[PDB]
Amino acid sequence: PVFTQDVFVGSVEELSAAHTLVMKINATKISYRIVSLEPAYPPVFYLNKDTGEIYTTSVTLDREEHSSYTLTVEARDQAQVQIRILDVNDNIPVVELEGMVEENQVNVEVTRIKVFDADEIGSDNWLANFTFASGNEGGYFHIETDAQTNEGIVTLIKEVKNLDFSVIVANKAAFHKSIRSKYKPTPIPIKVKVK
Amino acid sequence: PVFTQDVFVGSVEELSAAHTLVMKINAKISYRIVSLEPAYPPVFYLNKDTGEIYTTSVTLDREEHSSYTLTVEARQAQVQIRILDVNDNIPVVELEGMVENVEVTRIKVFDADEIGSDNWLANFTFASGNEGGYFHIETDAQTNEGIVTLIKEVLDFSVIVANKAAFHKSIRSKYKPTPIPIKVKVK
Amino acid sequence: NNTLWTGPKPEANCIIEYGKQNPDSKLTLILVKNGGIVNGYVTLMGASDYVNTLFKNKNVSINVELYFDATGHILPDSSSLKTDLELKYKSARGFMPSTTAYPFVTHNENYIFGQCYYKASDGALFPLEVTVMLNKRLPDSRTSYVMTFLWSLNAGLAPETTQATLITSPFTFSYIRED
Amino acid sequence: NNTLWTGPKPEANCIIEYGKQNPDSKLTLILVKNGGIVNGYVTLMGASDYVNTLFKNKNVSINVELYFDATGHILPDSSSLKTDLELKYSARGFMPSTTAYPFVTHNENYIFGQCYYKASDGALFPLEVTVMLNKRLPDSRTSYVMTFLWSLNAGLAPETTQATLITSPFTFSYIRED
Amino acid sequence: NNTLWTGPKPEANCIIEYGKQNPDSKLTLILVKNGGIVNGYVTLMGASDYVNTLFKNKNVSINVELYFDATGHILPDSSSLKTDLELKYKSARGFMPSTTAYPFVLPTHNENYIFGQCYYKASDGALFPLEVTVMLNKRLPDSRTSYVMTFLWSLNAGLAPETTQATLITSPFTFSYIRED
Repeated sequence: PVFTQDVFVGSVEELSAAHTLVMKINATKISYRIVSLEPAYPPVFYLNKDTGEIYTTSVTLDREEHSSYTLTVEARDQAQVQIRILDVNDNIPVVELEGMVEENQVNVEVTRIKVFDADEIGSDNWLANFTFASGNEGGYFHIETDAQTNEGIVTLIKEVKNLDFSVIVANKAAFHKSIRSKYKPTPIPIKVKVK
Repeated sequence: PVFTQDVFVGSVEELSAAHTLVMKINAKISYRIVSLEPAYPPVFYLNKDTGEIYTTSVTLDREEHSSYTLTVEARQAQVQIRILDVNDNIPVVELEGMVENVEVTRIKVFDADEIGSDNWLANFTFASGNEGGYFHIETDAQTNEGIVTLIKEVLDFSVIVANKAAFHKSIRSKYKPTPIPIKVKVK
Repeated sequence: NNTLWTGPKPEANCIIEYGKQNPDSKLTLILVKNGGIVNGYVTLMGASDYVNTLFKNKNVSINVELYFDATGHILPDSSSLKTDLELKYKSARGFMPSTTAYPFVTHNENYIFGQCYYKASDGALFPLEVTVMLNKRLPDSRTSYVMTFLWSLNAGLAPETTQATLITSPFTFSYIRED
Repeated sequence: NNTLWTGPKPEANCIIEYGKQNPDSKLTLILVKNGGIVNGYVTLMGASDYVNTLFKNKNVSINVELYFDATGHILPDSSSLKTDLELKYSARGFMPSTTAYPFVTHNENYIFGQCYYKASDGALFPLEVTVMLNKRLPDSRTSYVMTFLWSLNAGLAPETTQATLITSPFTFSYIRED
Repeated sequence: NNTLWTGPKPEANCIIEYGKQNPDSKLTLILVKNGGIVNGYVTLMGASDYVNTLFKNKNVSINVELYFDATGHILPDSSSLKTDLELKYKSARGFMPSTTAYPFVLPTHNENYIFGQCYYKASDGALFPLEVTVMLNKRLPDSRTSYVMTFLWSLNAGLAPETTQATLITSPFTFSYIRED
């Protein structure tokens, strides 16, 4: 009848398949019933009333529209469950250029490209990775991702005319199966003048 | 050989299906369309016995032509058909504001429908960042601008833009909502 | 015999410009009985000038309607196919869609959607959205079965500039038949 | 006899409400013999409040699983069809092949198609359907496995009200067992 | 008996990489006669290294020809299926595509094509859409043959579907044509 804990902390992943096991709550014949969710209008979780298991159901999840769930159950003959949705990679990083170099300058900053990725801030699914397309053949520029606010800062390598180029955007971790084979690489260029 | 009126009017929906009744002209009379002012597509088919203008197998578009003036003889007269716009053409946004109830930003957009109507007004929602309660929206209708105003005096957020009314049955189930970021600065 | 023909290469028997009095487009339509369903084959070839100058536009909806009777022959006065459908080796109610699973009457369990492709003359490939509507309606009192076809096309770039012939990819589909 | 019906227009015989004992959604499934293959016709109509209010949400994955035994009569205890199929007038020949779709990776047990959902005002939403043949085993008394998966992700909601979940008729063809 | 087989899961019989005599892929092709048409079932499976290293690129095309003869068998000297097709319960003039609906032309012509779509489920579960262009007669290789049936799978992806080597299996494609009585 009575329960064994008060905070059953578990997790499940974003955009997962239906009827994956979130967690298995436990209590010391019993029958299980959810009495409240934190969002009332989307029914997202299912309580298996036989063995005390939490499943996802036919409508799947999204972490970006609602990040963490808190839901109270009660068994008959209350206690709180705190479910955090683990973020998987989804929607493509989008890009919003000019810069100036000089004669024989070494390792100087040209541009700091901004990028709005709509994923979880801090993780490997928001950190952008910028790869070159055409213009950096002879070893001219290097790219780093500053992880303070996701800045694709470029810098010089050699010491150097209108040598403009282009960069291609991706996340640091690879894409999901639900977003790849729709991601088309559009290389948005970068213009730079020597002086 | 004699009509009843001189200037006919009518209204047909933009992007409607074929064989819909546009208007019913009147004057056995064999009704005979002889000229259109936009002449290269035959968009209107006149049923010769009854004078019912129908939309044939090629469909219309308001954004190319909003008024078709066609002259018809009943064996002369004018026919002036106007097009009622439905809501295709998803809006597009061409965005930084610093604070210290002061308005922050001004968001200028560009629709493509009839200017003034409720298929032109950009209605601005909230996507990720107003859970602190900092921005209230305002749709400046007379020039279609997304004004925001402060709520709680003291961070960035994003806006999902849509029209005032719901979209058409064709451009929905293709519209992917892309969030658009606004960066607010504070001193 | 279990094949309702139209012709492997038929002549002009279908009108597309609504209001002509001579047929101007060929329509190939093959129905075959298969167990409890009917498999279908349908394509459309424009064989005039106006139908061949349809795809210079960017939004085109081509409608082709068929109205059978209780026996199962096309009434050509009110249909849009101006030639009866003939058998192969020899009552032809067995190829008609069922009024138990697609009843007359909203009620959008009648439609069957799908796709074909138009191969443009410059190597381009455009998708055409095919809507095959079953019974759904009664135009007359003597009409007992309805089957309509619709080729919708919306495209940004214009498909053709000069006049080529109109030819669509074949379409295959299946429906529950009347016994 | 060359048809496995469900009825032309049945009552509810599937279960999508995960944890109900009574059926709440109808589906029409017709399998016909044709030479070396079997043609298949399938559509799914909702018949309760939870099934009709699925498509107020963006992402919805409907899953219908069928477990035929050694003969071919559907086990109504572990499947999702709670009513077995009937002939038009055993039923081993309609079941899929085991030397073409073997058990256990092994991505040859799938047939990928596409169907449509006519919305409340009508907007032609594309549903991606996946027919997984056998590939798995619940226990040691089921012999053949079939699974339909109707997946939908969308830009906006299909409908903000409850109308009916009626999907388009999907057609397929698989290799049959002798 | 109304089924032109190839095998439910046969050995390697098809050949891509023209310039080779080792059969390097498997091809299940089932053509079932039905009324006045022929339904089909096409499945291409990888069975060697060169077919499996194709999808490391992004704009690829896999071509298969079937040049029949005057009576309905496959000429192995010119086609790309070096194994004759069989019946189910053993003349195959009935399963050939029709020459009065798909006629032979000689100099464009576009009334004897079939378009379709299949899918490639990758190594991590990502569906890639492949286009299928089933071309009936349209052409003639030489004077020995009498019917032509070609298949072609094109893919123009955005990224690479694979990096290592896996068995290139396509989704089964279904189609129908008019037969020659």
